[PDB]
Amino acid sequence: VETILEVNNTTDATGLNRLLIPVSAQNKADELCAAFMVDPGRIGPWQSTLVGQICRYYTQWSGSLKVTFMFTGSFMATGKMLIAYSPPGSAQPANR
Amino acid sequence: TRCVMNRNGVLEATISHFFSRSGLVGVVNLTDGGTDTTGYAVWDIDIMGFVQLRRKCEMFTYMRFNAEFTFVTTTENGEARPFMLQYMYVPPGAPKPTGRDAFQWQTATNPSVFVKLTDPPAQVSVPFMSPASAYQWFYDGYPTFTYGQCPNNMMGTFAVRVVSRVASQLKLQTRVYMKLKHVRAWIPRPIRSQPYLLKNFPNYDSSKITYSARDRASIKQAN
Amino acid sequence: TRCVMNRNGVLEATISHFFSRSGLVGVVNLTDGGTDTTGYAVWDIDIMGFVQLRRKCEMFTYMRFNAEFTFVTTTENGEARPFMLQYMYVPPGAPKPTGRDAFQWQTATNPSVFVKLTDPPAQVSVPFMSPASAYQWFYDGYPTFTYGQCPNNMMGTFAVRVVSRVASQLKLQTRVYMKLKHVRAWIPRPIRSQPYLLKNFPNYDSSKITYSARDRASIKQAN
Amino acid sequence: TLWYQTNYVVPPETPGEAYIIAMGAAQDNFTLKICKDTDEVTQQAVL
Amino acid sequence: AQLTVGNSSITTQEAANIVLAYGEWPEYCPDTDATAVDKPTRPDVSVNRFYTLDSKMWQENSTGWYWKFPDVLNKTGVFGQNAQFHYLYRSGFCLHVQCNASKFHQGALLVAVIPEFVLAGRGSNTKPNEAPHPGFNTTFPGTAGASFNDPYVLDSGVPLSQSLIYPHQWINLRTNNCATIIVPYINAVPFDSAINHSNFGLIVVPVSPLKYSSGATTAIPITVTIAPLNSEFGGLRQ
Amino acid sequence: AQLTVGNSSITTQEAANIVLAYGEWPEYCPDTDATAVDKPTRPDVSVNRFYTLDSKMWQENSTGWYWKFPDVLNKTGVFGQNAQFHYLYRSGFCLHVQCNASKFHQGALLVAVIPEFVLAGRGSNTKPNEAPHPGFNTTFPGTAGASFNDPYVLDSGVPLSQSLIYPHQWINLRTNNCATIIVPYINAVPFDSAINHSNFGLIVVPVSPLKYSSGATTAIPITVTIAPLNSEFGGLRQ
Repeated sequence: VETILEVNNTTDATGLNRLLIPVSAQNKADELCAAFMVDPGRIGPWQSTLVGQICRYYTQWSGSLKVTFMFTGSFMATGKMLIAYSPPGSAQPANR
Repeated sequence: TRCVMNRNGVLEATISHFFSRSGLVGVVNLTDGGTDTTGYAVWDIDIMGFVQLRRKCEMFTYMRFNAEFTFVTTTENGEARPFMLQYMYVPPGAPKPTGRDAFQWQTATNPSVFVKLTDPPAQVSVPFMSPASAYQWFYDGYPTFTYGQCPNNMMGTFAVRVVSRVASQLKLQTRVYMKLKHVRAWIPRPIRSQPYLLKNFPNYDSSKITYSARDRASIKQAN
Repeated sequence: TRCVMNRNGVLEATISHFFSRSGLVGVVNLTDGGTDTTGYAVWDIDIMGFVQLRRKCEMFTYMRFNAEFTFVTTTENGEARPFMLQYMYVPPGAPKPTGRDAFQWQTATNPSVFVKLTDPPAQVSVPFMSPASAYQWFYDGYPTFTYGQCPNNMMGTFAVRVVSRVASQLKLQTRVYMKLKHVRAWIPRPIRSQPYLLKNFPNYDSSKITYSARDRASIKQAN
Repeated sequence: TLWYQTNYVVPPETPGEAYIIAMGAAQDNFTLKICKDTDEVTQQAVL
Repeated sequence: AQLTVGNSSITTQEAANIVLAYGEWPEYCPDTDATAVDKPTRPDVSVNRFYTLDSKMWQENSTGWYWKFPDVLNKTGVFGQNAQFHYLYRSGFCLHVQCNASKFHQGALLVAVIPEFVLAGRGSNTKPNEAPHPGFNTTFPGTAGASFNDPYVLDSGVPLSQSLIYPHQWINLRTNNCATIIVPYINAVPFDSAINHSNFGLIVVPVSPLKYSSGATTAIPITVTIAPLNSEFGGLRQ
Repeated sequence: AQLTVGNSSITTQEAANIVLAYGEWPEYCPDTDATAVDKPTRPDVSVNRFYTLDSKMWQENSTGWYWKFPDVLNKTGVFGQNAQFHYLYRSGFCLHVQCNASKFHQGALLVAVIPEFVLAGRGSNTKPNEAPHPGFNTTFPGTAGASFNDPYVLDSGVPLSQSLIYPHQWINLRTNNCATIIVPYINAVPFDSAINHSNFGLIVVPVSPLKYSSGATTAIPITVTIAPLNSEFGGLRQ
């Protein structure tokens, strides 16, 4: 079941803002907006997720996951985001 | 990197196996002396006592199962001596024992089991005792024809003593362990993240609000 | 308001289950010493001793069942020590033991059972021992060829001792617990409301006549 | 990772600052094994 | 389009993109001993009409709102009349939640139903005689419906992020301005009190705060419409 | 909709309003003596993925942009690895050009493919030893792609107005924000060098300059996606 990730984990966000990825035109193109790891039973923005919670209740899990994203701006606005997955054993990409 | 590729079986994921593996919920102490103690002990049957399965029980709303209680004992010292105890279960809506030698212990409808202490611990099987079709861990709404106390979650209680008229100078610590048979849940609930404050009511500190996910430096740096 | 709507099953309402759940009727004390005690104890088998099932037994007239007795013991202190006892049942019309080492204990037709005290309590099964087709809790009419004593309700008696020629300085309190198998009742009787005065005779105080229903203010005010 | 392939194109008269929600779940092929209790609950008991 | 039931008529878009709570339709109570001894009344003529509560004003700093059923209907029309004069109650519900916003507003709301929704007693003070329970006005807000104080915890000690196992739906001001849920009777006993026990409770929370330009409307109107289903009453008390 | 190939996935509108350059689909190389003596490799598994170059910022004074194939891919992933390590090359291409703009922007862009696109040596100075040819950086811009200087002449001595005999397409910010071309292998010899000869070159030129209001985005993002087709390599040099 699709729950929400606490992807904005920081010390500066206090409430719901911890769950919202900001996006602005004041950022430039060809730059990194946000990123995270895919590790449910780890200390990160999955502990708010039922998958991570339930993984904490077990040792070994395996399988395939589904990550979705949802946008909320204007109807008239428009952009293009790259959603890139990099499998483990690697480093997060430097550039686009 | 031991990256496993093999699909493992799904039998541990069942609620049945998620509420198995009998553990403890209650520990009581029983000292017997003269007119400076009780010589007996009473313990109301409870679930949400130890907060490891309270989290696993609020993960749903409505549950139905049978209980399997096991009473193990020993002296606070550790030794096991040949004395005969008496455990008695009390169903709801029945008076609880007020004294060691009071009359409730001699009650028939109240079931009881007599063992030696050098006897292996005792086992019992409680069935589903609610009037309702299921237990409700949440009953928003007053029970009046002080708030939210479920009218039917009392399984009953237990009472422990030794069988003697002498004040056997004895100090025991009894541990119970509970197994759940034929669980059936309903209506999953999200897992609570905030530490508790008191029993039976899901209050929370609106100041030291803990966050489920810990804090890192930025959002552009994973690790 | 937890107003239940679900018809519950009818199995607890049976007389069978209404006389199940073995409870106690008799407690005896047995101290062994020199020439200042008995060293043994005798207890006549009785039903109407403890007034909780006397009410449930007078609820009918004629009954027939088999008995399941269990003898549990301990010291007045509480400790359980390795001594070998002897329980013996005595059928009606047979002489009762008068002394510790008297000859009745060595009797064959008298059945007996030998256990250790560190042994789990003993169990026995008495069958229906009346000459008549059933027991009569009421026998208006003299038994002569002082009043109302039923000629056949004596199941027999019991005798308890330890097996030794030494005066084992020991003080026990033995509890019995009785279960009823294959009950069959007849002719229901209304339940008695007045407290008793003495056994085996349904007398009553004609001055402090208690009322079954307590007293309120008026008849035009329910509550 | 989430990158700006382009800039946030915006018409006149709109704040041009939006938010993205990130959701996650497991597929059917998922499987679990040996159970262990959790650590996030620092309380032993309550009463 | 248009939906007309009883005497009420409300327009919406054409949609079969509607959620069934836990995948079962509502239904009348089957044979129990109550169903055997007496016939609890089955009103289906007029109590079934799309009631339209007072609009709500979502703003830039709004926390969210919630209600309690059937407590929201305990004093509303003939249904309320049946509710406070029958101690046995059962029903299902059709919740059609609309928002009316322009294409220049942004913000995301979450619609969700919660069974046995329990509010939390905030103000931590571990004390038997203090026991700062929420008062009668809060836990039973009634018709208007109260607001939240700590949404990230749902004012219940439960994190919101995991609140989607509940029958939910997204309201995004871009894609759709309306949504609809259908929920059957959710209780561990077929009937109960309609007045001193709520079976479940609706919540609406802004998960993405409203934002707009200079010269726009500062308050989005969000409305909720409700229509019972297959209801049943029992035990007329005076 | 969505188009997924290899590991890449890019969404667009539903469309069969797509141009086939000169009305022929791409295709592998038929029987030649090279096809007879050895089998040039036919990669179709991973080199075929929708590569997404860096976005471009169209402004009020922008001249236009262009690229060179396959030079734009000479250092890009496994395809680049095959390109600088096989002196024989052949392929077709699927060029999907998108612009992301609001309905309040105006401006018209032209998409066109040009075979044997030759850039001009400006700075007229008729002299054998001067010969102001364009330098290596310009004629082979590489991945980023350069801009124009004199669009009305295409920086090639050729008028733009007659540039529609080329396989073209209009991008008007009103009607559609995307377009797509398919171009087969265009060369007078079946194989060639992938590194020191471009077969053709894409151009994008603002034929109607961007214009907007106070408070709008000042730079339209235009992206280009590219996917090879039926490619073939030969002669692995180290």
